[PDB]
Amino acid sequence: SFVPNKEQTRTVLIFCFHLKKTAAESHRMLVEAFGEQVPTVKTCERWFQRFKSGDFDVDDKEHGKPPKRYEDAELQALLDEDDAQTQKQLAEQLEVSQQAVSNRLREMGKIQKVGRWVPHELNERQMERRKNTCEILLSRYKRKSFLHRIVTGDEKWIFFVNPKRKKSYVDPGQPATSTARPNRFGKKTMLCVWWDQSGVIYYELLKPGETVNAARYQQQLINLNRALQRKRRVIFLHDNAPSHTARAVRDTLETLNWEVLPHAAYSPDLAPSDYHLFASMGHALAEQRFDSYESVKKWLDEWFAAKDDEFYWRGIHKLPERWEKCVASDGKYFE
Amino acid sequence: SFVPNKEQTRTVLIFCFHLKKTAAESHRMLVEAFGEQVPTVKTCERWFQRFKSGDFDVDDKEHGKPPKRYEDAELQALLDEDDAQTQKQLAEQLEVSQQAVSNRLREMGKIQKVGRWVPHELNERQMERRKNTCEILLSRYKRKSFLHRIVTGDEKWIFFVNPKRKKSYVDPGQPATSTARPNRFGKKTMLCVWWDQSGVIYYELLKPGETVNAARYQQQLINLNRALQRKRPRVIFLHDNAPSHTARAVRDTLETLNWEVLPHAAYSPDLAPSDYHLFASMGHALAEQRFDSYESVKKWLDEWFAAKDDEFYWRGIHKLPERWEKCVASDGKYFE
DNA sequence: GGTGTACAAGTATGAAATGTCGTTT
DNA sequence: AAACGACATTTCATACTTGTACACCTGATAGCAGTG
DNA sequence: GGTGTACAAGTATGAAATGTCGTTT
DNA sequence: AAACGACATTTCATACTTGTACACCTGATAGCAGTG
DNA sequence: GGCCCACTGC
DNA sequence: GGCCCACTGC
Ligand SMILES: [Mg+2]
Ligand SMILES: [Mg+2]
Repeated sequence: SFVPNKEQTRTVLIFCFHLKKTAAESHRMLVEAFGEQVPTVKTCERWFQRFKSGDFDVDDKEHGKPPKRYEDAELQALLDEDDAQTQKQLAEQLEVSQQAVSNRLREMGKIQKVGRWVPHELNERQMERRKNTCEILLSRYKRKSFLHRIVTGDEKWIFFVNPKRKKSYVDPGQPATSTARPNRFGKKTMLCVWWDQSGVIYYELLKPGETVNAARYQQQLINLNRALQRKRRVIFLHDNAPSHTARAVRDTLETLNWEVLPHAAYSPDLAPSDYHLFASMGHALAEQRFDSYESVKKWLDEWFAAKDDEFYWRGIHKLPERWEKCVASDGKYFE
Repeated sequence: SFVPNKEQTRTVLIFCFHLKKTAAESHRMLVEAFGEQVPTVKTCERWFQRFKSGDFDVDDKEHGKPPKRYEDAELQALLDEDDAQTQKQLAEQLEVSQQAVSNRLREMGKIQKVGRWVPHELNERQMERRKNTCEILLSRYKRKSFLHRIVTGDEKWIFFVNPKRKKSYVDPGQPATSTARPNRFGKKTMLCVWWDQSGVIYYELLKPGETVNAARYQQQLINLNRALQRKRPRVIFLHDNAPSHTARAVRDTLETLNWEVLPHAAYSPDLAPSDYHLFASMGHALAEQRFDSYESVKKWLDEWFAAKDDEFYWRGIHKLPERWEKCVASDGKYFE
């Protein structure tokens, strides 16, 4: 009460062949073993031909199949036109189903990736405006590194709670751990902070209802210089905010005698405070909660000092790497 | 020419056995065929034992293997404690590697899902406050459906651009189509809109710098009644507990019109038809939409309301008591 | 509330594998 | 006997189809301060 | 760059499979 | 001869390991209007 | 003197 | 008859 499959049967024909048996001889032995279920003599005679040309492959040669409605490169053509396109959209153009393409994208090497966020929709001018700033700063950097003289800063919000969506490992069809959504008008503090390649220099922490006026910003610049003179020419870089563009402050920047660096609009990607310093903070801020304003300050103090010096230096000195990219992108958002 | 593998060799022993051959006879035939590469007589004798107990499995019985460091349910225990946990965190508790767990989660049925967002962190009171509203409305619905008499509305923002992140199909290591982030202070319009199970009734479209005061909201309620009287036949009003809505000023106007206000708990957009149904549908139709002007918005709305079935609006209103039951089953909590 | 992707099971394709039977070696 | 040639008949991976599970979306809380 | 998940290639486990050789049927 | 028993020897899926590719995160644009 | 109104970038 | 709270929910 054993029935052999196709493969096992063909192996036995290899065996008989190597035993110098004749085609029909073998067939009679197959029946002596397995009864009448086995193949005709004619197929035994055929396999013997294949063995006489040393083809001991037991698997079938690949059978007929329906021809393809479209080809791999006919789909590839559509992805080069437009990377981000729904499977039903592609399917309509190829005149096949959604499910059809689903497979072919995995028969090809493809995967789904998510569209990276960028700060702004740029003008044709805004680009070349950006491209020039970078170009001109690269010229000057090559003549001499002035990055050891750079002091920068920017202002940024810090919420007392920073919820993030959880990710649960659970059987399919089960729900995940839901999270309670952040109050866009919950408790928060504007952090004004300026820093050298050495470390942080000085910073303030504004309670909401203390707006940033040019009048405030100067007062911060004085207390900045106070700190800078006792903690350490100077080269200033900061975003083109209206408190920063204030004529009031541009006088104060001459009086201090700090050279303002040229900076194009909408370039937080070229603002060390933004791309490096605050970015690091973003991770350390996840799922954090604070009682009070001194709970924030206390956390900051520990967290700044906890970093290397090599940290701060690194983010400042990454500038000219980025300036080159910016120039290579004709002013566009590189990366 | 040809050397046979383990499986092919064992098949031939099945063949010899069925040919009533002796163990050692078969072995001699194996060598006659394939030369001296084949197994000993002793293994042939063994396989014959297995065939005598009808075991014609050719694959090995599964070999020895290193014993498990932890068991499936020892990991399962940790996921019941805390669904959302990183592989390195679990790995530390089991005293195994991250990569180890990666596998065992797929050896088990598991997958990673994202934590659904909910409107608010609720109090113990806020829950039962909500649970009662639902409970009391279910009592009344059972006595008679009053949902054909319901007129509800809410206010919501509409941005002139609504960017969404693209998703690219591309070889691994290639970038995806990046897309430019929305300006939180770009052009926008507050949409104030009220609607019956029939369709939309009336709506206004505020330019920013026209705040919603109780004084405005009454003016909208009048123009609402103006519009409503030019359609239909009592009325039952439902709207979110905003301060313009809670205004004593407006609560007088709601008696004067003689519209019964429905009780509604705080922080329940999940029990607000305008929110969960009407606006939600709009959210999709608003993706990657751009507008020139305010009439561009109105024009799009007009087409888009009328384009819907009646069956649409009705559905969302009548889905209420389904949700009230869930709310009660959750002891007031956010039934996802 | 609506959309997008993948798994499942059904269905044609069509050349390779198989079977039938008079003829050749 | 044993193999063959020419014909009809059948097998099965393939490249699609329609039906459908289910992950994840969607709705949920209004800016400022400069300059001209 | 920081974190989290999955794909490599190397390495032990250990019982099932194999081999050797005097002994039993 | 053929099969066996008792012993030494070897095979291989398995359940881990460390090394590493790479997807996706992170930073970027300040509320209102009631009531007591 | 004042206020407004329309750009500008954070 | 005017304005600054600390609450509140969208
Ligand atoms: Mg800034
Ligand atoms: Mg509302």
